[PDB]
This record gives sequence, structure tokens and C-alpha cells, in this order.
Amino acid sequence: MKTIKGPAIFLAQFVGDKAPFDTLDNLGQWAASLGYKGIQVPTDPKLFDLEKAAASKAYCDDIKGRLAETGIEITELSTHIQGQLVSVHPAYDEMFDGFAPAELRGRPQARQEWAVNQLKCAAKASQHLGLKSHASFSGALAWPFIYPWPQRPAGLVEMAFAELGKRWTPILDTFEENGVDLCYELHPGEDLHDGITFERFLEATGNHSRANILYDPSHFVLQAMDYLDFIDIYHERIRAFHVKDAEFNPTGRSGVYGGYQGWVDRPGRFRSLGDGHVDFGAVFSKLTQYDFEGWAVLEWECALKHPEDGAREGAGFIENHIIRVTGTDDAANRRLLGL
Amino acid sequence: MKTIKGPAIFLAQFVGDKAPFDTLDNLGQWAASLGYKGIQVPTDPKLFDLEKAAASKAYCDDIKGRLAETGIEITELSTHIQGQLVSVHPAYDEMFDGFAPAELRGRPQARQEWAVNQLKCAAKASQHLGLKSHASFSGALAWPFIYPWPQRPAGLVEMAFAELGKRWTPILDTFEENGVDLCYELHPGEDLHDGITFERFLEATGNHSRANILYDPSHFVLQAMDYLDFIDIYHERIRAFHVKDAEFNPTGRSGVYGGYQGWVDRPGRFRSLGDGHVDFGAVFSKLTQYDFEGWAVLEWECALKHPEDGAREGAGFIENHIIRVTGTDDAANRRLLGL
Amino acid sequence: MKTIKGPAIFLAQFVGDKAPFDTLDNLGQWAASLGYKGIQVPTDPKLFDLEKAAASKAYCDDIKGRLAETGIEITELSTHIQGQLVSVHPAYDEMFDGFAPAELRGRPQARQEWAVNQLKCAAKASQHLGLKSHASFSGALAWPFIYPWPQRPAGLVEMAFAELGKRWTPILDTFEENGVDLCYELHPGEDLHDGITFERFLEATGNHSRANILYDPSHFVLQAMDYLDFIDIYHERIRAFHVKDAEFNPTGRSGVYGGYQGWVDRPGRFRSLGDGHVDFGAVFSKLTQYDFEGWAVLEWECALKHPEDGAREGAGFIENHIIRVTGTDDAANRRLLGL
Amino acid sequence: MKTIKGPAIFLAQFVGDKAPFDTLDNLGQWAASLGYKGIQVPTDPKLFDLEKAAASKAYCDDIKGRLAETGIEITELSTHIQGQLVSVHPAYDEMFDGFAPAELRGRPQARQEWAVNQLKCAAKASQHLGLKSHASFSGALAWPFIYPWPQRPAGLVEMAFAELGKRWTPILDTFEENGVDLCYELHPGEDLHDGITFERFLEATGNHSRANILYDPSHFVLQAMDYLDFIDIYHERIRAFHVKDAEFNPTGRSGVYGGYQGWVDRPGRFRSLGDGHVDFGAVFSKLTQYDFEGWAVLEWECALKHPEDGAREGAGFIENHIIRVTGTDDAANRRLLG
Amino acid sequence: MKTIKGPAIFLAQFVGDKAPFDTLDNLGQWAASLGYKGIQVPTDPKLFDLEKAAASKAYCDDIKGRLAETGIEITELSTHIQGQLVSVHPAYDEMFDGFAPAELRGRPQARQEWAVNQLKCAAKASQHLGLKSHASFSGALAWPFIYPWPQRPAGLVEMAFAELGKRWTPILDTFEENGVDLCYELHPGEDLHDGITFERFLEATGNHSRANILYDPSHFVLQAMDYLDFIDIYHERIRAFHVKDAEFNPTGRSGVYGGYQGWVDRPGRFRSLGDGHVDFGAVFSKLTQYDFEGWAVLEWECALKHPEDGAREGAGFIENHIIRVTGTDDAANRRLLGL
Amino acid sequence: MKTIKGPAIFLAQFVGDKAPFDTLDNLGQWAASLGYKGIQVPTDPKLFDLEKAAASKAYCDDIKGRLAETGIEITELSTHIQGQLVSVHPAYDEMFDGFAPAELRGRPQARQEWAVNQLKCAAKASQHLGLKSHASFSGALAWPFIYPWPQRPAGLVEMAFAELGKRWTPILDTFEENGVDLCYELHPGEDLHDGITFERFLEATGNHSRANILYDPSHFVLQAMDYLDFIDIYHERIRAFHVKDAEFNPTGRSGVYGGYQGWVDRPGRFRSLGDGHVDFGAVFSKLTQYDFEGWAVLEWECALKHPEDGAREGAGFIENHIIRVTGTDDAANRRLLGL
Ligand SMILES: [Mn+2]
Ligand SMILES: [Mn+2]
Ligand SMILES: [Mn+2]
Ligand SMILES: [Mn+2]
Ligand SMILES: [Mn+2]
Ligand SMILES: [Mn+2]
Repeated sequence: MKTIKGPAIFLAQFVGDKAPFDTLDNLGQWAASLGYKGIQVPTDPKLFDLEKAAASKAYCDDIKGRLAETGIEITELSTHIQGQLVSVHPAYDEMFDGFAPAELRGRPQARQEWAVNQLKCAAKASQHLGLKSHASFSGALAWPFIYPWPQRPAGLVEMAFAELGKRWTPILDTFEENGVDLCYELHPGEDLHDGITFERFLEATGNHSRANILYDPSHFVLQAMDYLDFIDIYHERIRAFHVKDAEFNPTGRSGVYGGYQGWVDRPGRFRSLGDGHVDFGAVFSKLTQYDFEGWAVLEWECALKHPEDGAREGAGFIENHIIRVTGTDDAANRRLLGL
Repeated sequence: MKTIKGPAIFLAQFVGDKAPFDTLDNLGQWAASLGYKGIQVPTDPKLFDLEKAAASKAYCDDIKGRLAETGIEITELSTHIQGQLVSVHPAYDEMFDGFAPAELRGRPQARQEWAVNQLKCAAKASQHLGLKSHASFSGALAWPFIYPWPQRPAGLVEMAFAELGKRWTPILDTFEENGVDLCYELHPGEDLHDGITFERFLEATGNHSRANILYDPSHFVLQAMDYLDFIDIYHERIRAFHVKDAEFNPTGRSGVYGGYQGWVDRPGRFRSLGDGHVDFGAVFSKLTQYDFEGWAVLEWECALKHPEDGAREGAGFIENHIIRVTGTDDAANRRLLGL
Repeated sequence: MKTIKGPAIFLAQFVGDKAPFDTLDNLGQWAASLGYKGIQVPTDPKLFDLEKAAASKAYCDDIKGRLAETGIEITELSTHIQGQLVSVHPAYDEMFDGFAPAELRGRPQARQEWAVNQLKCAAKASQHLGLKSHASFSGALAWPFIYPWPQRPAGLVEMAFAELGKRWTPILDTFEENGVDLCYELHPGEDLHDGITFERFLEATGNHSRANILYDPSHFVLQAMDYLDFIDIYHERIRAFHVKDAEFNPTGRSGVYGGYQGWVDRPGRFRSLGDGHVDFGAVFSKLTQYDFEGWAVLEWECALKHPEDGAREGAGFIENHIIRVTGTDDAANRRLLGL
Repeated sequence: MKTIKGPAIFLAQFVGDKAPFDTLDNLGQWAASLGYKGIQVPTDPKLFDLEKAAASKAYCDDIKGRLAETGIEITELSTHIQGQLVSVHPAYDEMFDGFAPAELRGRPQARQEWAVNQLKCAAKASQHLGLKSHASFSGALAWPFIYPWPQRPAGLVEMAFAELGKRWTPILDTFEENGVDLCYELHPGEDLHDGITFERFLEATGNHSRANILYDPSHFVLQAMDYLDFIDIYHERIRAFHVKDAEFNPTGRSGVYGGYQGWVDRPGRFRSLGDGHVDFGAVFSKLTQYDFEGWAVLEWECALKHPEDGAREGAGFIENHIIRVTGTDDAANRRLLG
Repeated sequence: MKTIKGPAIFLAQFVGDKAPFDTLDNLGQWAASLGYKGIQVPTDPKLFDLEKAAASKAYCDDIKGRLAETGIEITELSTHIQGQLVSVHPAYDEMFDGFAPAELRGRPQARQEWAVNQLKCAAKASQHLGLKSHASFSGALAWPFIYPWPQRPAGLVEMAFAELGKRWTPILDTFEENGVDLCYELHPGEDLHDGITFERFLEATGNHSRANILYDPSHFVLQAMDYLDFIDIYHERIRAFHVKDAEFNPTGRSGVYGGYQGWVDRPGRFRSLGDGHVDFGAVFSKLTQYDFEGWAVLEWECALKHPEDGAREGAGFIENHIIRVTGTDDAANRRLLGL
Repeated sequence: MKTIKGPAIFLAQFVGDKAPFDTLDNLGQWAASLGYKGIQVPTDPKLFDLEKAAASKAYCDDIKGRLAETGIEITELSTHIQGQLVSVHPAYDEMFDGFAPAELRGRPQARQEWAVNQLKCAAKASQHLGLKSHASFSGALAWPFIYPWPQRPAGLVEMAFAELGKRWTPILDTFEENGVDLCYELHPGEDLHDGITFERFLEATGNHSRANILYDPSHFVLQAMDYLDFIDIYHERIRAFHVKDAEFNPTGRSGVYGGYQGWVDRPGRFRSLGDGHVDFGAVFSKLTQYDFEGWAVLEWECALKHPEDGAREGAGFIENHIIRVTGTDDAANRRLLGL
């Protein structure tokens, strides 16, 4: 078996405009000062330009070396934002424009083609940095029709997954030639939001060997789904791990849908590590038992706790849950049995 | 203090092409042969024309007299379809067009105005028939944004409920003029899908006394919501009752969202009476103790059982769960409490 | 979907020396009077001669015709006894001698070969009777070593299952020629006692298409195993069904092993239908949904109830749980998905 | 009430060939460096010679005195291996030979007699060392017939327990002479594997006052038995305590029997302290309230964790769960009851 | 084992002043018309005079013969009312005065001495009727001090139980002479309200062989006590059985104490058979397995249902839960064990 | 939202005769040495004289001054003893006399009015010390009648609650004039023992704005009541917080009532922090979310643990559970909703 690497931290929730949350160098020193050994880097042109990194290996060698001076390593790159723009339903076109470059706002086809190019540059930059996995979202074409009311016409869902496979298969081929695994995070508001849809997406891509899963148990808790049985079924396809807590406390007034309430008042909400319902002892045990060769990446989000306390407690929490791992005599065996 | 009336049956799920599921005349005879004493009638021009009924009391008196000869009475009228069209998000324009008259398809503003007029004529026809309650849907403007991804802009939800109240307050005033309660069914794909949103809608209408609830526990089971505490909280506003069973069996592959699966394979699905998880013994007990003065109406749906068997077993099921209900001395009281 | 056939009854627990429990005809009239429409017949020479049935088509046609006069048909044949003798560990040699003919006692190799011939004759007799399935046990070579104390030497388990496949593959080849499925009952005291061991046996037979499962949930309840999840995993290999109830009530004095206690005092014990813990509503629902084309066969056993009352109630219990089963406008679909 | 003594550790799972896991002296210093105050010693002739210890008081005082210099005390002696060999069914004769001295392998009668003598020497050696309890197994004659299929002939189970009591009664009488309690660990693969069988064995020995229980909740979890109710029923016969964690997670493929799977894949498996299902807070509370005068001895076993990490964490775990313990006016009572 | 006799019915909750609820003769016919075969008779002078029954066997012979002509038998006599008055705390003196004859109201010691004499006459009258058990209450001296606030002085509890033994031992000696078991019903408002207090009472009476228990699971449910484990511990002292249902649904507003609420609103309340939480299948199985030689007597009480429907349904409920019950070869055994 | 202040400690369980448990100065040094930042002081004459404090602000300023030199502040005052004596049923007259000054023993009416004076003087002293909250008990008139056996006569409960308000309303008006909240601790042996009784008392005082709740989850656990839903309902009236653990383990011998057993053997008993069943993570989260501006005060009690070890561990336990807290584009919103 294998000892899970960590602790690491996802910087997306901590970027800002002042120090030390403004540059990658400063975020690396901040993370290393708290006890983390790795970082998951979002590909924002301010922090990490994918186009320069995909063009010159030298650009990547500078980033890698300068982070290693502080004691930090890049675990994976993140294209959650760009992956979302690969497939967008028109009802959400304007809500997502704030995630695209300003010059592309109001131009949906140009925004989609820019996102596909970003994903392909992410494969090449990952090879330069020596990374084995990459984190992303899948986008959503059919999410407005998640509940069968009004009744979904015949062929609607099948067309959505055929189109989704047609758009991601070229990108998946690019990750093959660079030897990088593509890990989708199953998340509400995506067509890939549970295990059934991931199996359906696989068949639409010809069972591509680079289509894998980023495991985050919090989203399964928020929809009352067994996150531990998920590991038992899909362990062969799990290549990345988000450590994130959540709780679901249904009342007589609201359930999973949430009633348009804010995060503080929803029955299902995210919590700081240790303050939710996730059995992280069981999660780390199963990942250790199924030979998971990856990083335990903290993705922090809480409805109550101050952000600087959550980032500090996460490092100790992860390090306490990581587990350090440790002839045939036919004739005799024949005698022991009836043979 | 009140014995729940019943058993009754909602005819929406049983209309067909040939006898006895084609006319209101035959459906009443069919319901009476199975043991039912009342019917909930959908307002489809083939079965019940609201315009003719709101204009001529004789039309209403004629239908009532014919049904009473077989031994059946109208419990309530249904405008689920028309109530839905009062508020439609553009993403669903074509999916709902099959529910409007053919000449209104493709004309969103004309369809919405036809729906408001249908609702007002139903309030007058309900007085003509001597009915106390009326069942309907609320429509949905914000359902595509039920999950906060992408993040909801400030004021989006509050504008949706302000608009929803603006459209229903004129209709609610018409129901007040006729002395009829309007009962919304909390349902996925509606802005009113749990108790929290109903409370928000009530405030947006100024606590209008005609805004009430049609209680159907099956939809609460499908979103992992406590359907028994719901009765304890909102019993003062519950004026109608749907008897409908359902089950929720989460797996390691899917949860409440369902993964675009059909009804047979979804973790949460409807089942025939007695084959689900709803504790109907407790449901009838709570309604009986809170003095529910209405009808127990069967709304049948199952992924497995044949509809002829479901309708037959329903009548006996409801009858077994209905419950038949049954100065001051001071001087002594002062001695017992030692003054 | 398919409607489960039944109710049927397994005669093994009711055969005796006095009427109406002495002959196959008397048992057939007794079963038909109680409401059963099928019977599972153990292959006891007193009841059914495998050697005569495998040799003459007339013998089988004779039995079938007489049973059809009473209204009963043979569901499957049973070789639980003979199947057990295909693999016996020396520690149990004498305890099993009462199940073989008297002349074969004391001779383990001749007894084992007599059992192989019995299994092969059952495949021929099943074709003559027009049967599609056959029920049996697997035998046990490694059951004394079910708990790893003393520690099992390397290769012991792999050799036991290699021998089982070596002995059953010739028999399974005979069942392929006659077109009959062989259904093993997962049972304690057999090497095939749960789902993991069945998968191991399958690979030892070259993934043979005739190796299938007889599903009996009671044995899973007695060892605290999720009998409903078993159906979701193995439904493609389930071809027979035993309806049998059981309960498991652990105390501070005893658990699954039972402490050599009798059936009345064991924490886990069999109970008459309806008096145990098995959720038969869920069992029949899952079997109906996965297109099970078999019989619901009652195998009765209880620690308290009189056997005559148990036989009388089984037919009604099983009958209440059986469930009677019931273009694409691309252009529109592309507009709905904004393509 | 009594404060449970500890933390202590059972050395059986840690003996090896490299230092400090080779000799009793090295194991005692290793345990003391990790924070333990006691050790449970397996009586293997290469680790602790029972025949020499039953003959010479000086030998025991040497071992005891040397260990006290390190800061360690012997909690009890262990004859799990030898106790198993007092009663062995022929189906397991060869599988158990690896636990007997080389000269006894293949000679079932000589092996059983050597084991009976080992148990009797353990009583004297415990008296010399000033120990009150002794840990052992009972052996098994009827374990292959634990499930009634094929059906057990009449008198089979009764004969097995009659022979078991007949073999242990002489040994138990020797433990009475030395004033030492004999604590059986209820364990699968023994005839004594739960509370019902222990009560049956107690009667077959004439309710012998020296037959007691070593409480280990992990074995009860793996067979889905209520380990907390066990303490409420048998607390008066509980004289030793193993702290050991375990979990039972049934699936749709396997249950308690386990399907011949290894420990990593079994539904019910042992886990390091704190990583299982045992409510140790409740266990220590019940033992404290029932006046348990013993040691909390760690018996470590895990399917995943490295043995060096498990031994290091156990001492702190045990320390956090130990609980430190702290004329009637008749006329007035008559007035209150009027 | 023994088959539990029944169904029987306790007449205390149904006696009134109008026919057929006024005389024992009319009540016996009413019970027989509903399907009951036995009755538990309260010892109220209007229905059954103890002074006349304890003095003349002929009076007892008259009632037995008159009841046997309708098809009904007396199961046991009840002195619940009188047994309470054997021990009363002064705070409740006036509240219980309504159950004694008017001439004793005011004199506590005369009322208590009247109750002791009533109990002794019930012992002789039960022997005359051929009854082997007798139902009663124990009274309470320390019930106002059930919660240790204010703290209890030393010796208070021990004195109360010393007084109970002092008062009941003479009565228990009288039941020994007549050969009748005295069955206390563990009930709130009594000193004997659970198993711990019954054992303490047994200690204060010298382990008197006539002190036994009337088992009623509803009172254990109302205080969140394991009623099934109770049978396993005390089955050797259980001689009578009340079939009575109850439920306990704690909220965020109230618990076991109940907040002085009425029976309709209490979290713990009594319910008609089948409408509560009691697992009667488990209760009847355990009583059958421990050889209970008594009657299943219905004691009816519900917060909602009409008393006539409950009495009609009780007989069928009891009928479906009653369970109808059904050398050594040393040498061979020595070979199987290996000597 | 606001961060809960703490850790603090209630000194009532720790006062003694020798140092440091004899004087308030010594108790403050002992409490501060263990890590506590606040203290709850019982109003015992030997420690804090209400008369001198209600008359002289300087006396109060001394206690504030000298305690601040140690690092400790007075959180609130406690008049649990005096509050109990405001309403006493005669059955407890002698048991409670030990809490009044020696001259008041046997003087009931003087004991009651002495307590009213203590309560009113406590408001002044709280006004002087700058405190916002005050802890007390309510007393009990009807606690002997908590179970309706014997049946409660009409008007008994209503008169008891009418008298409670008549006695407390003058005291509550005094707390109004000083600006201090009066927090009742819902406790067994009081008329205010759950949420339902608190609502009844509130209605009897004219919804007095100064009548509030001291939240202690241990007492709800001991009567099997949902302590987390209590917070959701009454959070507006919760002004004080006791950190106290407890467990409830029902057996087959005893339940909630306890059978007059001692604390070590009762099914429901108090335990040291962390050794009970209270989910304190959820409690602190709910109090943080509902804007609780108060103190987390440890009230220690355990059946097993030594009092020193409990006081030392309590401070660290509370610290780990305290949570440190942190235009509208109508046109865009109108486009997202379609209209
Ligand atoms: Mn994530
Ligand atoms: Mn409905
Ligand atoms: Mn079977
Ligand atoms: Mn152990
Ligand atoms: Mn009763
Ligand atoms: Mn408190």
C-alpha cells in the first residue's frame, strides 16, 4: 500500500489583492509557515499564466525552483473555472461571464473556444512541471432539467451527454500525449454530479483512460449520498483528493434543495474540518487500503469560522489522519484439506 | 375533533382515450365501483370547462347532480397546469407549451394572461359548486438557480419573490371575494418547494388569508425533509391532503439529485400506497389532532405496480387509516397546592 | 420487468412417513389445497428417482401429468444433499454418511462419485421435465478454517477453490448440454457462503455461464450481511429464490457464532414468514425491477410456530408481496440545450 | 471504586530477532521509553522459561528486580499458546505444531502433556512473582461444529465440555494452591468464545472459583455482540483487561464469516486504538464503577498502521481514558413520609 | 412450551351507568359478542362484592355459571383501586378519596385498614373462583421524592421500602394460604415503577414467593425503558399480561415529564392497539418461549380513537399474535471429537 | 454574529472551608490559575453579601477591582437557592429549610418573603456590577402532580401557574428598572422544567421582556428531550449558558424516573465534560449562529471523576469549542429571471 502525501492546501479560497495573498511567492511562504508541504494552484493569469508556461519549459522551471526554496511543491494545477466554460447552458451565460476575460464577455462561442485552449495548454504545462494529475470541472448543459418537472422530452439527456463527450474527447487526447490524468470534481451545477453521470460520461468518451475523478466527500454529504460506498465502487478511477467537511441537518422547513437560503441557514452547509459529519478516519482508511498515490489537499470553506483559523488547524488535522503503512507447500495444503 | 373525510381520488393520473377513462361521466362511475366517495377534478376542457362553469350556475348544478346519482361528490377542482403558467422561466417556455391551448404556443405573454383568467374563473366555479378549497401550483422564476453555483447576485432571489407576489395577489383577492381557499402544493420545480419559501411568499402577499398549503408528504421524502415536523409547524395553513407514498434509498452512485435517471432507477421515487417509507399512521394522527376539515385524496404513482391494482388497493388503505374520534372548586385546588 | 411466479413451496421440510406427507402425489394435493401452485422436489428415491427420470422421457412425463391434474407443477429439482457430498472435509465424513445410501457408508471416494452421477442425472431429468433451473449445495473443503486461527498457510484457500472448480466444471458442462442453470445456495458450512466466495468460485470455473445463485436472504441475516445490497450486485446471476424469514438479536452473552446453543436460544434464528426482520417488500421490489424470471419458493422453518400453521400462511404472505407489472425532435432538443 | 492501573502493553505482537525486540530486557526498556508502566509477558521458553521460574525463586527475583530498575512491572504472565494446546481437535493438529517446541511436532499426546505441565508451572511462577492473574486460552474440541450443519448428534457438545472441564480441573486446583486467578480470553476458535459457553464451562468445573475472564471487547465486535452489556452481566468474574480496537462494516458481499478473506479486506477487522468502533470511554467507565482491580493492557493489531506508530500512540490513549476516582434522623424521615 | 390463552378484555375502562355497560351480566355478553373469551373484573361493589364472594362459595359459583352460559370466563380479579390506598402519601390523600366509600372520606387510617381487608378478601374470593393470579397496585410513600431535588436525607428511601414490606407481608401471607399469586403492575405514581424497585421490594418481604409482576409494556415505553430486555430478566416472576400500546415522540419543547400537558398533547401517550410503538410480535414471542401460563388481557386507552372501535379491533389483533406451539452413541461422539 | 466569551466557571460546586475554596479572592486566584477568565458567583452570605452590595457601589467596585488584579471578572450572579424558595409545595417545606438562615427554619411565609427580598436586592447589585444577566430558579407548586395519577382536578395546574406569575411579576418589574435579564434554568423539580411550561409561565406574566432562559442541555438529556431543537425554537430568549455533560443509557431495569437510585447507578446521570452524550460542537455552532452575547460557564458534576481533574480539563474543553467569527444591479437580475 501507500502513505498518502500531505498536507497540502488549495489557494483559490485565499487569493486577494494585499499581502501575503497577492503573489504566488507570498502565498507559498504563507502556506509553508502554517505547516503545508504542497499547493494546488488555480490558473489565474495573475498567479499562473498557462500560455507562457505551455510555451517555455524554462518559465515552469523558474516557478518550481523558486517555490522549492521556501519548501513547497505544486501538487496539481486547477482549471475549475475554465472547465466550467467548456459547456454552459444559455440560462447561465451571463452569470459565468465574470469568470471569463473581459474581452470575451457577451461572446459565448469565443468564450468556449478560449476555455478549450486553456485546458489544452494546462496539459502541456503539467508535463513541464512533472505533474501527474489535473483538477477541473466538466460544465453543464442539462442542469436546469435535473428534476423531471416539466417532463423531459425523449433524447434530451442523451444529446447533452453526446455533446459533452464530443467536446471533451479532443481535450482528453491532449492529456494522453502528455501523460497526465484529468480529474473531474463531481459537483452540483455540473452534468457530472454523481457516480451514475460519470459512468454515463465515460461511455460517451469511449472509456477514455485519462477521464478520472477528484474525490470530495462534502458534495456527497450535501445531497444525502453515501460517500464511503463511492470509494468502494470507483477507487480505480480516483486520482485526487479534496479534504472538505460538511453537514446536513434536515428540519421541517427545508431539505436538500435549501429554499434559496444562504449558507448559514441551509440544512446542508460546509463546515471547517472536524465540525461536520464526514468520517475522515474511514475516508483515509479506504484511500490507504486501495493504494491511492496522491495528495490530501485541503479545500477550506465554512459558514461560521474565521478563515485564518481554518487554514491553521487544517495542517494538524490532515497530519493526524494520514496513516503510515507497514511459500506454498501444496503437499501440506493438500494434507490439511481432504485431498 | 374531526373525522377526516374519504376516501377520495385525484383523476389526473387516470384520464385516457377509451372508456371508462375518457369522460367525467365514466370516471365517476369507475371511482364509485372501487369504493371511493369523492373525486378531485382537473380543469381540462374535455372534463370541465371553467369558462362555461363560471358563467352558468346550471352547468355546475348539472354536473354535480349527475355525479351525485352514482354516489360521488367533487372534493376540489385542480388548476395545477394553469397555476404553473402564471410564472415561467424562459428556459422552460417550450417544455410547458404542450400544456396550453394550441393557439397560445409561442406567445409567452398571451399564455400567461390566459392562465391568470383561468385561475379567476376557477374561484367563481368553486363557489358555484360549493367547494371550500382549490388546488394549484405557484410557478417558478428562480428554479434554475436553486443551487448557489454560479454564485447568486444580490437581490436575485428577493426580486423573484416580489414578482411572484405581484402576480398572485390579484388572483388571491378574487378567491377572497368567493370565500375559497387557494392551496399550493409544495413541489420541486416550483418557487414554493418547502416551508421556508412558503413563509417568504406569505410575507410578499401581506399574509393573505387565502394562501394555504396542500400537504403531500411524498415530495418531502424525496428531498430528505422531515414531513412529520412540517405538520406540527404549518397545520394552521393546511387545507388539503394528498395521500401519496414514496421512498428514498441513497446509494454510493446517486442521491437526491438523481443523475438524470428515470423513475425506476432513481434513489428517490414514488411508490404505491404501503410500499414506501411514509408513516401514514402518524400522518393521519397529526391531521386528526389538529382538526383537519378536509378530504383524504389519493394521488397514485408507482414505478412498478400496475395502475389497476394501485387504484383498487388505495380505497381500502385510506379507510383503515382514518380515525373515528369520540366547574372548578378552587378551595380544594388551593388546599392541594398548599395555597 | 417480469411478474414473479408463485407461490410455490419446498417439500423438503414437510416430507414424512404418514399421509398426506408420504408420496409426491399426496404432497401435491396437500400443497394445492393450501394455495400453492408449484413445488420444489428433493431427489429422494422415495419421492423421485433420478436414475429412472434421467433414462426415460416417459417417467418424467408421467409424474408431470398426474401433478397437473391437481393443479401443481414442478418448479425445480433439489440436490442439496447430493451436492454437499461432492466435496467433504474428513472432519465431517461420518456426520454426512446418513445422507448417502447405506451400502456406500465408510467409503468416501465411492460416495463422492455416486454424488457426481446424481448431479449429472438431475440435468437430464430437468430437460425432460422442461425445467430451466436446478438447486444444489457446493460442499465444503475449507470450512473448518473459516476463522484465521490457527493462521492459514499460504495457498490453502487457493487450493480449496481450485479443487472445487476442478470437480464442478465437468458437472457444469453437463448442465450446459441440457440447457439448465445450476443455482448454488450460499449457506454456512459451504465454501460458497457469501458473495466474495461465489466470485472466487466463478474464476475457478472459467467464468462458466451455468454457475448461478439461489437467493435466500435468511442466511445473510444470520451473519449480519446486507441482503438487499447483495441483489443490486449479483442480480444477473440470481435464478432461484427462497422466501425464508429470520432474525438476529445480539445480547451480552452471545453473537453470530451462537455458543453451540439450540435454535430457540440462538441470537440468530429462523422464524415463520412475517415474524422476522427481513424486509420482503424491498426484496420483491428489487427482484421485480431486475427482471427475475423465476419462482418465489417458500422454505419454511421456525423456532416456535407449529409447522401446519406456517404452511397455511405462506401462500397468502407471498401473494401480497408479488407485484403485477404494467419520437425525438432533435431540433427542439437543440434549442432547449442552446445548441 | 478503583483507579485502573496503566498504561501497560502485551509484548507478544512485538517480539522479533532484531534489537530491541529480541530479549525480555530489551523489550522492557523499549516499552518504558514509550511511556508504559507494565508488560504482559508471553511464556515462550526463549523469552521466559516457565520450568526454570517455577523451580527457582532467585530467577524470578532477578527478572523482577531488573525490570523495576527500568521502571516496568510484570502485570501477568501469558500462556495463550500453551492453553490452546491443552485441547486440540485433530483437524488442526499440524497447523498448531509451529507453536510447540521442535521436539514435540508430530507427537500429539506428548505435546498435550507438555502443555498441561506448562500451565501448572505458570501457577507457581506467578506466586513467586507476586502476581494475581494469569492469561490463557481454553482450547477447542468442538469448534469445527460451531454451525449446526450437518446436524450435531445428541450428546456431542455435552461430551466436549465434559472432557474440557476434566482436563482443566487439575490445572485449576493447582492455581488454587498458589492463589492465582486463571483468566480465559473468550476468542473464536475456542470452545469458550462467548458468555453462554463460559457459563457452561463454569458448571462443568463445579463453579471453580479460579475460572475467570479476560475482557477483550474487540472479539465481541467482530461477531456482532454487545460488549458493554457483557460487563454488566459478568463483571464479578472479570479479572483482566485487554485494550484493543476493532470495526465491523458489513457489505453486500461478506459478513461475519468473512469469506476466507485476509484481514485488510474482511468486513470485521482489527484496528489501531482510536480508529475502530469500540466506545472505550464507556468501557473504562463501567470497569471503574464495578471496582476493577487490574491493568489496562494494550494488545495491538491493525490492518494498515505501522507497528511503531501504534505502540507510540497507545500509551497516551490509555492515559486519557483512565478515570481518577474521588446517623439518620428517623423522626424526620417519618415526618417526610407522613 | 405453552400457548398463551386469549383474547381477554379488562372491563374497567368500559364500565358505565348505561346498558350494556352497567352490570357484569351485560358486560359479559358484550365481550362475547366482540369475540373475547375472557374478562378481567374490577372489584367494585356494583359489579362484584368481595365481602359476599369471600364468605359464600355459592355466590362465586353463581357468577361463574352465569358467565359460562354466554361463553366467557373470569381471567383474574383486579384490586388496583384498593391496592393504591394501602399506602398513600399525605399530599395525595384528598385526590384518592373519590375512590373510597363516602363514609371513609376524611379518615386516612380507617381508609387504609379498609383497603388491607379488601385485599385479603380478594385472596379468598380468587381461590373460590379458581383463579391463580390477582392484579393490584402497590401504593406510594416516596413518589414525591422521585427526583433527587431537593436532596434526599439518609435513610428516607430505605424507610419507605421498610414500611411497604411491613404492610404487604401480612397480605402476602394471606395469598400464600389461598395459593394465589399477587401481581403488581409497575406504574408511575407507585413505589414499584420499574425492575430496580421491584427487586428492592422483594428484599424487604424476604423474597416472598407470592410477590410477582403484571407486565404492561406501555408504561415502560412512556419512560424510555427497554421493555423487551425486561422480559429476559424477570420472566420467572411474570404471571399476568396487559396488552396496551403507547408511543413516545420527544420534541424540542417537552420530554418524559410532559409539562403538565393533557394526554392528547403529551410526547408520551397511550394509543389504540397497532397505533403505537410496541413490538407485540417480539413481546408474544418472548412470552411464548419462557412458558407464560396466563391470559393476554386487553387494557384499552387511546388519545384519539373512539372506544367502540378499539374494543372491536382488539380481539382480532390479539388473535393474530398468539403463537400455536408444536440415546447417545458415545463411541461415535468420541471419534468425531478425536477422543 | 459574535464570538462566545469564555471559558468561565461556576463556583457553587467547589466552595469549602480551607484554602483556596473559602474566600472569593482565593477562589478567583484558583480559577484564574486553571485558565478561566470569568466566574459565576452564588449569592451565599459568607462570600457575597447582597445587602451591602445592593446599598454600596464601592463594595461592588472592590470585588471587581480585586478580582481584576487576578485576571477574573464576575459573569453573573446566581440566586438558585432563593428562587426555589419563592414557590414551595408543603411536601418539601422541611427538606428545603436547610437552605435558609437558621432563624427561618420552620417559618414558611418568612422564608418565602426573605427570598423575594434576596431576588430584588440581586437586581440592584447586578445593576451596580454592570452585569446584563442573572441566574435563578422558579420554584414548584405542582411538581408532586407531574404524572396524571391520581388524576389532576380541573383548575389545579392553571391556579398553580396563575400564582407563579403573581409572585414573580413584582420581582420581574424590579429587574426591568435595573436593566438585568432574569434567566430561569429549566430543571426537574420546578414548574419550569421544559419549553412547554416556560411558554405557559410567559403568558401568565404578560410576556414580560425580562423573563428569559438559562440553557443547560444536561437536564434535557436526562428526560430524553431534543436539546438542539430547543435552541432553534427559543434562541431569542436564551441569555445564559451552562456547559454541563450528561448521559442516558436505559436498561431493562430502570428508565427516566430512576428507581430512587444514586447518581452512579441511575440510567441518566451527570458526567464530566467529554464523557457524556451532549454534542457540544452543534451547541456552540447554534449559539454562535443565533447571536448569543454571553458566557460559556462550566457547571461541573460527575459520578466518577475526581473534582480537581474535572476543573482542570474543563477550561481546555471550552476553548476548543468556541468559534472565532469573521448595490444591486436590478437590470441584470431582471434579465436572469426573464422578466
Ligand atoms: Mn473540492
Ligand atoms: Mn400531490
Ligand atoms: Mn433456502
Ligand atoms: Mn486480547
Ligand atoms: Mn396495565
Ligand atoms: Mn446548569
